[PDB]
Amino acid sequence: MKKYRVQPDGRFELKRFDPDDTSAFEGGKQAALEALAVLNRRLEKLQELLYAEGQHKVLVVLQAMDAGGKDGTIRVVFDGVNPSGVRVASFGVPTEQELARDYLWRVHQQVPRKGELVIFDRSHYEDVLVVRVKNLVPQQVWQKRYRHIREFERMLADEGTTILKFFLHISKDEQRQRLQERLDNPEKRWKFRMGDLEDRRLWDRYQEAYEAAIRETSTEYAPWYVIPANKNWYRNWLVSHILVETLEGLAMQYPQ
Amino acid sequence: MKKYRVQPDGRFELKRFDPDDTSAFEGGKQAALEALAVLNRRLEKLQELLYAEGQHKVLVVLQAMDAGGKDGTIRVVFDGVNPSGVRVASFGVPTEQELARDYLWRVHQQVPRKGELVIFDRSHYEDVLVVRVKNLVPQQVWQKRYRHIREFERMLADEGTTILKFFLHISKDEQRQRLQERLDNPEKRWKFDLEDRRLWDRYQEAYEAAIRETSTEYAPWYVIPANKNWYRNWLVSHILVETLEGLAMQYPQPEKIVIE
Amino acid sequence: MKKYRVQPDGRFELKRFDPDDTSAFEGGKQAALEALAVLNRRLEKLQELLYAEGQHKVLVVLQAMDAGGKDGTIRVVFDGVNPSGVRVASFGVPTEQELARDYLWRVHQQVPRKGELVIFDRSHYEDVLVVRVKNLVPQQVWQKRYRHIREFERMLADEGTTILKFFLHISKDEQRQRLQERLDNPEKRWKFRMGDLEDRRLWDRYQEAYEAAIRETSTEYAPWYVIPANKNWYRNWLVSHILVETLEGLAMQYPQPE
Amino acid sequence: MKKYRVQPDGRFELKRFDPDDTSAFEGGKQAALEALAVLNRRLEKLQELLYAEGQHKVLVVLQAMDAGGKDGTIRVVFDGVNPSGVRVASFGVPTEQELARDYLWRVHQQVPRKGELVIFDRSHYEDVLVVRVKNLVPQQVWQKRYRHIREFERMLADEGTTILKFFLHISKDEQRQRLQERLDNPEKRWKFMGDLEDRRLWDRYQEAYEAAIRETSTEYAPWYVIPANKNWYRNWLVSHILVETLEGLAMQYPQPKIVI
Repeated sequence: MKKYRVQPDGRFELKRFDPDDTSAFEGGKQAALEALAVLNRRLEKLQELLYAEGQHKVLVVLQAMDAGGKDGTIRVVFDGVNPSGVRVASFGVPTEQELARDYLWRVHQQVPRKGELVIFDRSHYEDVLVVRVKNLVPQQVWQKRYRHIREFERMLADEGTTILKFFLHISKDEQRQRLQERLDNPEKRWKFRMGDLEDRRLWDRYQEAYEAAIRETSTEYAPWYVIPANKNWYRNWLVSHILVETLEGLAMQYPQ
Repeated sequence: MKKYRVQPDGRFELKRFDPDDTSAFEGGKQAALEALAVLNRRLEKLQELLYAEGQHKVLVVLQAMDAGGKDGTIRVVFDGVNPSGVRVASFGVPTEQELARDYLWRVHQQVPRKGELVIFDRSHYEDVLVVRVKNLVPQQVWQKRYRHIREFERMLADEGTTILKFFLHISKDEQRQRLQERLDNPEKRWKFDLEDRRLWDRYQEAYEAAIRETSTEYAPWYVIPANKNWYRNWLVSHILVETLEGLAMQYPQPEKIVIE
Repeated sequence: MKKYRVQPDGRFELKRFDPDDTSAFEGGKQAALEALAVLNRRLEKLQELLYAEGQHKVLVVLQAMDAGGKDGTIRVVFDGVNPSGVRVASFGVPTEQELARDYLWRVHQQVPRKGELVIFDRSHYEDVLVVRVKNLVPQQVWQKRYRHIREFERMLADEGTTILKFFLHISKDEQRQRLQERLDNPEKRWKFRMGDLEDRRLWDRYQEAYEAAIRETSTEYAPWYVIPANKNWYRNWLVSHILVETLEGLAMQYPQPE
Repeated sequence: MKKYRVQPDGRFELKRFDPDDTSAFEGGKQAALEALAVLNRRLEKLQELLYAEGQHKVLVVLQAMDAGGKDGTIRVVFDGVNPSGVRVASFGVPTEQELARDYLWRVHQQVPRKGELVIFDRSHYEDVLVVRVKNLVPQQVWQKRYRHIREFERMLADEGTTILKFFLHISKDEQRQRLQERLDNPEKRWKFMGDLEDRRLWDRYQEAYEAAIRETSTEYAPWYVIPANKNWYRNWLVSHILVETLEGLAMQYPQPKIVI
């Protein structure tokens, strides 16, 4: 709601958030899945209002550690929404043609148009996290990218884009459970490859990067939301709540 | 159930198909929504296998008269499917940058990649219908486009693309009901043209000719009676799930570890 | 030659520039055609060095009034340059697909990659000129675009893009001659559209827009250059001089393998 | 003039053309550089006619062995032409996002628009050469793309694209000097171990080019073999055939008293 919105004052500290926290919903899994169902219908009717009006642009950014629940959020929260009005843009490791330009070049290509909702499955923030943790570029160049993102997102917002960025917060031990479970599942053993366990060895470094990126790039036009994602039912409900409330705030109407 | 697949013999005539025909499903309406639901979940797990394997490409082409059920088919049949594995490419009237190249230029861009299922809301067949119906180009230039489409689809199929093209068949009277409902629907007045209705019979000759020419083995055409939304949604789901299971996809290999 | 660089002090005024000024070249048209040839040869060897090194990005922005000489600058200055290393990106009136996103969306797509030199035949500055003069958007929204351009260009510069922006300055009277000459040329009337005369009627409004745009967006990382373009020989020479000396300033080197 | 166009009869054999042939021009190295200059200038105003008319599309395909002179052809033949009307599309080794679709996906994106001349520095023919020589795909699957390209090029041509395809032919001995010359040039070594592996497979690249040219040579998209052992002769012949082809299109300036 407003507990998880980080304000643009440069005071954000990541240790003030617990991945197992569930204090916003006065209930358990069975009670939230009832609130998730009613929220999902409101999201479906809001998205058809967004597509019909065709004036607003909605950009949902999902960033999290590996197995943090990015795909789970996309699959569950946007169940039933019209496929012609929502699209997922995934930003993996860059190609040679994409590294030949600025890091914002490939991301700007996928910005939502009018009447469209685009979910960034990993976004331009990958260029201030994995590139910072593994030292793929000097510290001098990515220390300046904090200002580029603030101004790039400001340009989007001033031109009619509503920006929501969610950080799915999971604990270090919970990742050890999900990665071990992903290996012991035939139908999920394929997503994991042994190149994703050294990233876990740099757990503390990715958390300092996420703390700094959120402390710097969270603005009023593009706010950051920290989502405790140790409980899938609570993560799916809280992301659904914040997203639906912001869409109704736009006061959109069907064209006459 | 493959009575609705038209075979590559050049002897196809559309009037043999009745939009109200429902002879493939034994039962009524509500009985089909229970068979559709199990097909829908079979489709969801097949698509996750398509995304996981990452070797096949699935292209679903939807062409139909206006209000024929293209938007209804996409929303209902693909309800619940993972958005990261399915994408809708809508092809309206082309822009000046799209007319500067061939008509296949804008269509080829949206072709599915590996592990992806793409639904063509309209497709390259619009360049063998409206340009033929309204005589926007000479007959000599679009007559050759039957061969271009056959060979463009052959190139896709031979390079690992599974092509399914569904023509949602509705009657002329049923369209008059659906379009008038659009005017009397508060949430649907915005999508809504005398010229498309006035040229109904010509559009039927164009769709019949396009299907007669471009229906091949690697890219077959399916005629779907869409006068009853419940029957069209079940049959397209049946043909799609059957072709997806025909590809016999399997999960990839990881190539035990304690994480610690 | 530093007279034509407008400084980042927010007090640039276009009145102190004369389109007929030629004080940087101590000679005439014939003497400049010999200096242009020597500059053109240096540009050819510099562009192949840019392509060979493959690390720098060079973006040349050309903005000017109608018939101000943008196409003349592209053709003459880049005569002989290898087509594999230079590309022209023209930005006309936007499409509905291009208007569905931000105004910088279509411009960012054409940004040069490493080892490439891209000429913007009109650029994102059209969204603070023709959109400002003709009020295609409210004044509240495009006043914010001065900050977007400064920060978008800083993002490009910090990521390895060398930006050169040239404003070809022609007088109102000289444009009257070139537009009438365009009508009396069999091979050039096609360029003339009947909608080019309302812009001619808004001459002063376009000059206030260009003055404000240059005053706001001229920075140390993306500077503006005012080029007196009433004389094609002086316009072609001066743009060639600033471009060659800026490319040589990068001190690029050939990659030696092994 | 016409001795170098291979006719669409499926008969072409590459050993009939030798890179040292210079039988089409009467004169030496000094006489052709003036004939190249007059052809080059006429090309400059012909391209301005192509851009002004804005109705034709011109596609020039350049394929050749390594160091065969493709970049030299681009640099010299198109020296002075307005950059706003001609564009070079280079097709190197494919990326992952480009391999997820068909091999024609990335090339079809760069096809010339109306009023544009596009130079393909390498093209879709690399997908019937380097993948065939190095066995990146089974022999049965690339046997069919000969048919894909023939029909893809017809689709372009029938929709207003004038296609010119040039194969710059150099001998095995001439390449050995240029690769050693590139090694002994301070300003040119960067272009050069990955290039010497192709020299180990010289003959199989020549058989691949022979099959690709013999199969894909059509009356709508013809192949031209250019002896490129002599740079002065190679640069002149492509300029002659291309300028004659542009004048063959018979383009003219468009049509509209106003005073300011």
